[PDB]
Amino acid sequence: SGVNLPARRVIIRTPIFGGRPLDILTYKQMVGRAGRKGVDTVGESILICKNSEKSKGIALLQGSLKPVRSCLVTGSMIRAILEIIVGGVASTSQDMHTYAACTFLAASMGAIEACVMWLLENEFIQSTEKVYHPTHLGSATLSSSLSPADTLDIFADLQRAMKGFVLENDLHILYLVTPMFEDWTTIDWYRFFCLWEKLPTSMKRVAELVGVEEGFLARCVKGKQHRQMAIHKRFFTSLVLLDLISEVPLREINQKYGCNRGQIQSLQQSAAVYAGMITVFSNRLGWHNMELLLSQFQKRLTFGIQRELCDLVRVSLLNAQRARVLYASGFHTVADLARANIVEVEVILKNAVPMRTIWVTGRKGLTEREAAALIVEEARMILQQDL
Amino acid sequence: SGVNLPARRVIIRTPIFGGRPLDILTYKQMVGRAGRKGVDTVGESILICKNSEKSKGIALLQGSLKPVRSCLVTGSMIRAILEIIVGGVASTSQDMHTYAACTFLAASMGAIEACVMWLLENEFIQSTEKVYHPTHLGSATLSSSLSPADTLDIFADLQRAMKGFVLENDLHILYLVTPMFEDWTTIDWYRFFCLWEKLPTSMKRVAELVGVEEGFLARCVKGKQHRQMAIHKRFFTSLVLLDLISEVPLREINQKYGCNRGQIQSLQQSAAVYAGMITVFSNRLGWHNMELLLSQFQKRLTFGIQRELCDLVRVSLLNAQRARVLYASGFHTVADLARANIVEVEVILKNAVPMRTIWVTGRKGLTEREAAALIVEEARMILQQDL
Repeated sequence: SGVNLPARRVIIRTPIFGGRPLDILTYKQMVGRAGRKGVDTVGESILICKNSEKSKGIALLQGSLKPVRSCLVTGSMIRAILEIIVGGVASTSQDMHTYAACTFLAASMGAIEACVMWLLENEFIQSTEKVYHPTHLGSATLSSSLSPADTLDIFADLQRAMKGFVLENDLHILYLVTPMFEDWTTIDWYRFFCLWEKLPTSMKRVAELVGVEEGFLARCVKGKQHRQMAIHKRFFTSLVLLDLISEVPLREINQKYGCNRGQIQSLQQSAAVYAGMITVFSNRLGWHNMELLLSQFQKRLTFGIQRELCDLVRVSLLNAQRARVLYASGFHTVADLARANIVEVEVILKNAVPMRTIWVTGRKGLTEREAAALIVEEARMILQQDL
Repeated sequence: SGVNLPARRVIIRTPIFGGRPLDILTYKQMVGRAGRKGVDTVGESILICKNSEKSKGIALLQGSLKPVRSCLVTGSMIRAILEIIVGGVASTSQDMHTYAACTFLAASMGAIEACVMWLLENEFIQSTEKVYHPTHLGSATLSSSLSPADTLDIFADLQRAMKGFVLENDLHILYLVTPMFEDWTTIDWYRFFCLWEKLPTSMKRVAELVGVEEGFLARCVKGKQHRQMAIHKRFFTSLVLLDLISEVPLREINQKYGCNRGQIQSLQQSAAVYAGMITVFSNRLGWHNMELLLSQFQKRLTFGIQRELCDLVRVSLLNAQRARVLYASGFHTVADLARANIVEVEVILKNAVPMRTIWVTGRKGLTEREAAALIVEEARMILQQDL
């Protein structure tokens, strides 16, 4: 499903992918990369099958991808009507019924009117004379683009930061921006126990405040609750993220957290969007204090930087280490980095090693002299473009 | 379904009882009281029906009560296997299968073996070599005779008194002994709002500690969550009980709490059993401090007395006022009350008025001279029978 990777021959190991038979939909694009345009006159694919698995394997060759569905109570339809009656375009209920006539479900050829009542129960809409008007919670969910199923929990979770908040460490702030667990990694309970003990006093205060139990944490799982289970994984996700925003080595997290670098950036990129949705959610809800704390946490989670390097990182060519070594060079803001000597940044970038050998996302490799010039050159354009 | 009340003629108002048709089972005993033994030679019943309701009414006359069922995942079967494998009589799983052959379900003519796994998940039983052995939670539930469905919540609720407990007022202790809400009374939200404001500083601290919200209490219900709903009614049940154990007038509770005297004693008798099950539950679980606080709360909820009159009330003829007025007579314990002058208690019992005119449960009416003598006479027998 990624970027086009042309190749003359494509080989598939088994019709069974991860204990399940290969889907036809991904099989069409499985082979579709075979054959380069204007270079290779013949492209081929060799699916590999054994014993009785050949009968299952051949079915994909003569099979066709399944026809599309609409997937539309349904959780994907609650947002559908919340996206239109809160924007103000559709207000009357009868006109809303015509919207359900415009969807994929209607075009393919009851409970739509019974689903707006679900939103009525959860305060998402106020009932008037029927003509519907959005509420404070309803308009905040739409602006932040959260699923209404998740918002009901967040609203009761964010409001539980009113009772008690900690500010010495970023953990409690991070706990409210960790999206979920999904299946980003396989948890290691015994490894979590050793980490649980070594946590300083300040961080352990956070866990007790959000439902995580010191008495039960990597204790009963060894010897052997869905909402309780999704909190402990939420806490582990927040523990990993705190090391990410502390700029600890990514290799060191592997040796300490058990999850490799592949699932780390697939989480810090996913958790950075969450911080960008909680901040907007709190903005429209009139919580000006909470928006202040989470305002800077979208930039920190994306790049794994501290508060100091937030301004340096605005340059697109400084991801996580090209700004730290540059920060130690006496350059603490992007305003004066724009006026840096071109020959000065060459030597400082040469050091800190853990002709097109330096790399920048989007332009493949680059040489050190050009990229260092690009560091200043991008900083020139930022200074006057935003003012 | 109560005590036999003979009468020569029985009249029923409607075949519809409380918006529902009358059940045949209660109808058999509904009329069964007609005709006194040896006095009335003829007993009759006249069901009253109107318009088209006669067709529904006559069906009961020619109808027969439904045949019995077994009502046996099922919540009434989880306790069944827990009642036998924790007592130690049945240990091997194969013998347990013979127990399911001995029940009403088997005699009437699969999931039984799949239900012990449910107990395995919730730590109720430890798995050994299959031979099953009870755990600390499993043996505590059986001794206290609680349903295993309710225990899982109580165990996590009683253990949440570990974090923080209050001792100035009996509210938090009472909150953990209020059984449920069921349908004991119809709640009055506006009346609860006025009561919520006038609550003192000490009692309001309890509500925040158990999940009741000051911000949301008789606030959103007026303008318009099952576990959140079962807590707010639990709190109202605890507020009512605190007045009961404060010996406030029962008439005054009606004017203040909206629930009449009928549903009060039908709750303080039901909540007194709960305090007698939580205390035993905490005893077997090795919580010696919690058993200390709840030890005296079964006697207090039964009789609506304070701590002072606990010893006086041991006499079966002192319910709630015959001990309070007697307490003010300088008699503070049942030991020295047993030695009271017989003529002395006559005058003190005559006063405090809110020949068989004084009433004692179980023996219908009584005269003051005899009952006052019975007050001392019962106190004689207690002193040496328990020593």
